[PDB]
Amino acid sequence: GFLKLLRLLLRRQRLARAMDSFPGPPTHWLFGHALEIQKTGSLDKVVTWTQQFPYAHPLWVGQFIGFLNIYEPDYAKAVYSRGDPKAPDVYDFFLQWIGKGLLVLDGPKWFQHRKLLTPGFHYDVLKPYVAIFADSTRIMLEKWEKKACEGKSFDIFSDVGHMALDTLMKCTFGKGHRDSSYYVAVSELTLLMQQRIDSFQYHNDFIYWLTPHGRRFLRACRAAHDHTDRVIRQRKAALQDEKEREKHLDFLDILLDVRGESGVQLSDTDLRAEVDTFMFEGHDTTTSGISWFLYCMALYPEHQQRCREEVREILGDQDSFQWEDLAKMTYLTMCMKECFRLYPPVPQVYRQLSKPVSFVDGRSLPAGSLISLHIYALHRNSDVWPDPEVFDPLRFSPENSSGRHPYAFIPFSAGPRNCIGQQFAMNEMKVVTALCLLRFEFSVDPLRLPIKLPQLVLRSKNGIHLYLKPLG
Ligand code: HEM
Ligand SMILES: CCCCCCCC
Repeated sequence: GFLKLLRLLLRRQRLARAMDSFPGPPTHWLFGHALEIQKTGSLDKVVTWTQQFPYAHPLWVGQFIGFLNIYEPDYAKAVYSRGDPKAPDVYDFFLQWIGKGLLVLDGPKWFQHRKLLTPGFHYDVLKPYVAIFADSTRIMLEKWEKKACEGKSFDIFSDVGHMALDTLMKCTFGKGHRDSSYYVAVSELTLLMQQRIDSFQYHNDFIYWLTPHGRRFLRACRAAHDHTDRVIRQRKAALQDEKEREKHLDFLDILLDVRGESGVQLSDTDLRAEVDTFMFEGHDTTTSGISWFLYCMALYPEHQQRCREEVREILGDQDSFQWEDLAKMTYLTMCMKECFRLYPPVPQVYRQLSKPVSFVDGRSLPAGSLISLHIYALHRNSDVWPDPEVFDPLRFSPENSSGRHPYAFIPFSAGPRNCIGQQFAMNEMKVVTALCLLRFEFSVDPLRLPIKLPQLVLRSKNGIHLYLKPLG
């Protein structure tokens, strides 16, 4: 016991000593910066800090843990190109929920899984998914036409979430109620876990699970685990009749190691972790992305009208979009990237340096130091983006992006730990969002504007309330 107290106090002095090269905002004697972080709009407060301290600034939860918040393309590249492990202080809070899956793994075992699961987001696996996206969206759009003609605005986030979760499971988990029960549990898990990240008194494992906060997290963990245990058994059992006919495997079948070709033999815990992991990752983010996009289309009726007639032309007289049609959606894509710049679905990720790093401006950090990549501020950096807060899709035209720094716009991160599902996501969001524009015209609700709420992914304190006009 005495050993551990000392272990921590030295680590904090170390972390502090390594960022003395980095000025930053004032620290409360107990809370560090937590009182600023916990305020509504703290993302914009970090953006102002960005302009007062260039490249990076220290960031403390509560006097024991301090990160170097980084928000500059060279600083990002210096760190996120290399593959240092995920910050244990943050990602260990995943353990009771998603465990040591791909997101949290740190080393040669991560590369094994990454090598195993990358096939499965290859475009030959994703080509059939286009039909499924279209079907899932048509169900959601059927409900929205009833809501629209009621004349009231309504929150689209939960509806998109239920559609995202359903399409994920039809595409990658074998699916051909209790699902809603899972959806509500993710909400609790991400809410609670985000609050744990921001609340230093909840950091210690032993203490945390004596608190109502931690117990509530554990009840949601069980709720999540029941869901993924059912998904696994349902598939294992469905492969008694249909194994011959499927044999380019989808994600869950790869894990189940049909054909014995994977040759890595996953444990039951490792299998359940990856299912847990990709079940959070493959729906929560695209829910945020799609929802925030449709809001952007409402905020800027010129841009969505352009997107609408673009996809209207691409579709023509087809029944549904084909995988080949997704490339033609060049203007939809640029509006989407500009949405993700301002409304990045994952605002903040973290690493713990395994090796020292030296930055472009001369400063450096030793191994063991904690990094906080602030994608939100990075995407609003005034030294990189003229008129940062302005929404201009033409920033991502072929001309204006030709010589842009590679780590300037990284909503899917970058490097060896980049998003594995990026092309899954991009394909899904383009199909969903294109069919949304062919079917409705979206407009703000001036009384109920969204307020940004970090919740691991980017959510809104009050949903995304929109008015929908049906279309011929
Ligand atoms: C799983 C999964 C990973 C981890 C890959 C690995 O560790 O090999 C992943 C990564 C990311 C990251 C980096 C996370 C970090 O730095 O801690 C970001 C920022 C991000 C963002 C988005 N992702 Fe993702 N992603 C994983 C899974 C998925 C899936 C699953 C099928 C989809 C779909 C997807 C989509 C998106 C997305 C879409 C709007 C954003 C933003 N990710 N991912
Ligand atoms: C610390 C938040 C990590 C969220 C990553 C989600 C990847 C889809």
